[PDB]
Amino acid sequence: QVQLVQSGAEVKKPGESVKVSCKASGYTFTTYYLHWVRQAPGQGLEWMGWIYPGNVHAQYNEKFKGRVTITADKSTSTAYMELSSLRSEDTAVYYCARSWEGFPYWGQGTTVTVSSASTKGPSVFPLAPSSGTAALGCLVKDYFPEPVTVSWNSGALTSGVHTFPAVLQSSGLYSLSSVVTVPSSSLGTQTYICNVNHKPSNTKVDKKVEPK
Amino acid sequence: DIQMTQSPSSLSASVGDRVTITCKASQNVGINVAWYQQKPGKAPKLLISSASYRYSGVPSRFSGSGSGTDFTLTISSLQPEDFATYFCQQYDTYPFTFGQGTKVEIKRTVAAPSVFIFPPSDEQLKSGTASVVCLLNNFYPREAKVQWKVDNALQSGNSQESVTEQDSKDSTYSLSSTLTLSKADYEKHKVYACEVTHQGLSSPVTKSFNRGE
Ligand SMILES: [Zn+2]
Ligand SMILES: [Zn+2]
Repeated sequence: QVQLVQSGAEVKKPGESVKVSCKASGYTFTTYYLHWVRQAPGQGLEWMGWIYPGNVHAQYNEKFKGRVTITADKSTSTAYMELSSLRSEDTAVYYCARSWEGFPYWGQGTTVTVSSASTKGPSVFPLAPSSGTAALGCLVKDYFPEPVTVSWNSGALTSGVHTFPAVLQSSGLYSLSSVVTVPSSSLGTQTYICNVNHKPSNTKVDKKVEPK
Repeated sequence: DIQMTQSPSSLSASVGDRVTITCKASQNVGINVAWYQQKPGKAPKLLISSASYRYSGVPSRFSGSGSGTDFTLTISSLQPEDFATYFCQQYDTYPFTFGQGTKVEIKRTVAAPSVFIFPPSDEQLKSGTASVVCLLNNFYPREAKVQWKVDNALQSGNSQESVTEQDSKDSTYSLSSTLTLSKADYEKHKVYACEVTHQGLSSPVTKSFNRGE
């Protein structure tokens, strides 16, 4: 079974370099072109280049102005993409992909975030039910980098839950809200707690959300 | 470089419908065109190679046609698993280039949002900033106008919206609009209101509060 497994998420400052790996298995590594493609909102899918591991010839999209280097280790069937002089606009999901009349096989993707921001855990604020259905939530604010995980009542509460995609604020920090709709008649009896985890800052917060 | 332009950028359809997506290349690309399906969080999946050939195992309801500059992907009878974003790509010439994508969403009956407003928490106010959140819950279609007013004056440039993907139970959207101010500014005004216009509402619906109750 053809498999392409990439290295994990990266967070870099502008000016730095990132090197992402792609471990290939289930086929003869030296006989197919391996390409790199990235995806981010606003530029969409963008082709970066290829390597042919049989002779380690590589070719690049001229738009990257020499910033991309693709290499391959035949002994371990691993390809690498290094992107240098990073800018915030290089924030994207990076994929490796095996070519044959298109791209039949893809790696899982590697998120690379490029920002001047420093690691910071979220502030978690209640969105109190006030004003037969009540809405309540938690505002998960001013964290970096992505992602955060949010659950309600330790995962016991999933119906009616909406955790919105994060937005990047002008500060360079992310924010989102998670909300849930519940019966107004439950507000006096049932406890509602949002559980927020931000692994990069070692933040684990449980915030009880009560009527005001 | 060759620009690949897809039409439409999004469409709403029902299960069983015929769906057609077109892709126009800015210069001839022969038949060196591929189509992909992508779902959230996942890599694209190859559907069609060399303009008209289904990739191994792809269901017969998917078909591709065209050559030169004009390409078409057809789904003859849409199934639940087919709601996704679709992309074209050329591999005729360097750099390889992709279309911008066409999102295929689920059609359903109009549903007006329930609207809720949340003042800044006392906790947040302690810390120097004020966020006011307006929630639109379970509406359809996606198009909605959310306008903030402070002391009855229309706002601009100080709010950000976020929208969920279509709900897996009822095919609706939910949306947050967040107004962010300095605490100093927040405390200068009395009335905070979000006004929502949507196809499902006979007239706009306003939710508001008076600062400090
Ligand atoms: Zn809802
Ligand atoms: Zn005022």
